[PDB]
Amino acid sequence: PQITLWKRPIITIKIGGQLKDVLMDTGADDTVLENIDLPGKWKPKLIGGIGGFVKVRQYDHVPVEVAGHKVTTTVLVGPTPVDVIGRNLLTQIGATLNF
Amino acid sequence: PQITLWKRPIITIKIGGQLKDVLMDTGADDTVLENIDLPGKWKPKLIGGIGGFVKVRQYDHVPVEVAGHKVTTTVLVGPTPVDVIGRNLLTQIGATLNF
Ligand SMILES: CC(C)CN(C[C@@H](O)[C@H](Cc1ccccc1)NC(=O)O[C@H]1CO[C@H]2OCC[C@H]21)S(=O)(=O)c1ccc(N)cc1
Repeated sequence: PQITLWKRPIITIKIGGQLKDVLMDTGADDTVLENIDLPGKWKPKLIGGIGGFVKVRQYDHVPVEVAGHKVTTTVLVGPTPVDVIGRNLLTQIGATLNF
Repeated sequence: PQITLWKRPIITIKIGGQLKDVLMDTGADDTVLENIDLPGKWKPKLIGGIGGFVKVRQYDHVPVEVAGHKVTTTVLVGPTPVDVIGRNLLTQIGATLNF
């Protein structure tokens, strides 16, 4: 699809067996969601948001389906006011910003 | 132009007689810049992100130039660690996401 930006660019992905609505965020390096149920081990990561640096859980090799592509990706889980998919996943699906 | 996302999408904008490097950010509802003095009246706003709320000043109808287009636009000014242009300005220049 080609999406204009008058509305927030939200799409539905499948992650850890669940459908989740997520904002496509070109200013995010990483994909971050709050309070999702992902199995297995994780490591601590510190990310810097607009308000400061925040501790999150980093899950590697997570199967996601986005825009009908099935990939594996890194997913961070932690306090965020919006569940976002960042450039790590947007590049995986070949997304571009056009103008 | 068509920008892939393996890199952060950083463009220059001319504003307030300054040249600033800004992230083109589909996750930001509105542009926010840290180090800049803009003339005139403004209204206080809180914006919400990772790490909590940030207090900003909202300036309306600010002349800027980005991607070769002169427009007037809403600019938020406050202590963001990274300057971004948001969907308000991206829509004024016809930016879209494609995947
Ligand atoms: C979290 C989003 C809903 C909102 N943010 C825009 C977002 O693109 C920020 C923009 C951003 C970028 C860098 C530093 C601060 C803010 N990126 C961000 O927080 O990304 C985090 C996830 O990946 C990591 O890589 C970058 C920081 C981490 S935001 O900066 O809080 C923001 C909120 C409201 C407005 N009007 C403008 C910006």
